Amino acid sequence: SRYTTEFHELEKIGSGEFGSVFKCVKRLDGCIYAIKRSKKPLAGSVDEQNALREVYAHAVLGQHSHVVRYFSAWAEDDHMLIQNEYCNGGSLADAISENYRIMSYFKEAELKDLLLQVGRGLRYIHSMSLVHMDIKPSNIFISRKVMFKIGDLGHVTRISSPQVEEGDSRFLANEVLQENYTHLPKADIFALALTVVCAAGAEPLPRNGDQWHEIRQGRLPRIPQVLSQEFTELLKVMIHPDPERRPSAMALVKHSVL
Ligand SMILES: CC(=O)NCC(=O)N1[C@@H]2CC[C@H]1c1ccc(Nc3ncc(C(F)(F)F)c(NC4CCC4)n3)cc12
Ligand SMILES: [Cl-]
Ligand SMILES: [Cl-]
Repeated sequence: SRYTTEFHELEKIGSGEFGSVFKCVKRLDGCIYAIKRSKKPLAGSVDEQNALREVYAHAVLGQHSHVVRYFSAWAEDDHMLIQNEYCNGGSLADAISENYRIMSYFKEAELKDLLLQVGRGLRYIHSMSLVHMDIKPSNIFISRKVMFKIGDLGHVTRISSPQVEEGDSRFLANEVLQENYTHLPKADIFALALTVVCAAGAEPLPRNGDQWHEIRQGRLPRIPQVLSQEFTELLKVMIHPDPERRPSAMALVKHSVL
């Protein structure tokens, strides 16, 4: 087994529909990697395209400081193993859930830092003619003196001739749900705004119903802590019902707020 031959397993760090992920030491270099163990996707299936989407994306992108690195992938028995960069801070979803536990929270200054860092990852992805299409806190990772990294590229597709697999409906822009795949970079912007809203302590986001449509009409979820009215205004226009009104990642990362 390549897995046990060249890695030593330290700790299971996650499980779910995605399979399970283990923190491991690679014996040769002594470095830490997050290895994902999934059922071998059925050939010709959705899961296979997800996995080849992920391969293509990292091959296009290569290494970037705000993207979780992708090292190798192989099969053993009826499972697929993926070797990724290990981010010692977990996902933003873990950090949020931790904030509820200890009654802490991300201040405006930290929320701005989160927006800028992920914005730069998006800036790079979009500059390479790709879109991520599943931005959300559980796909943002933390290396700790803090680096935010975009992970799980299974939904990445090309701006020209896209193959869209819709992301989590809680973070999905209305126009994508309407099968309008013509301004997809602004779908990432929309989902990043709501990702930051979650980080700010907002209540869990709706999957459907009155509240869902109210957000897609441009109404920002209520945030308990106090933010400058202009930072609030920035998040608002990132969820503007008109995608062309939302700032591009390029515009977002050259935006004035530091
Ligand atoms: C004793 C100990 O070390 N515990 C720490 C722990 O359990 N962790 C730390 C902090 C919360 C949780 C946790 C989850 C994930 C990571 N890191 C990580 N890095 C890369 C990936 C990557 F696979 F995307 F690359 C990844 N995937 C998550 C696991 C569920 C999906 N997680 C780190 C941690
Ligand atoms: Cl098996
Ligand atoms: Cl098994």
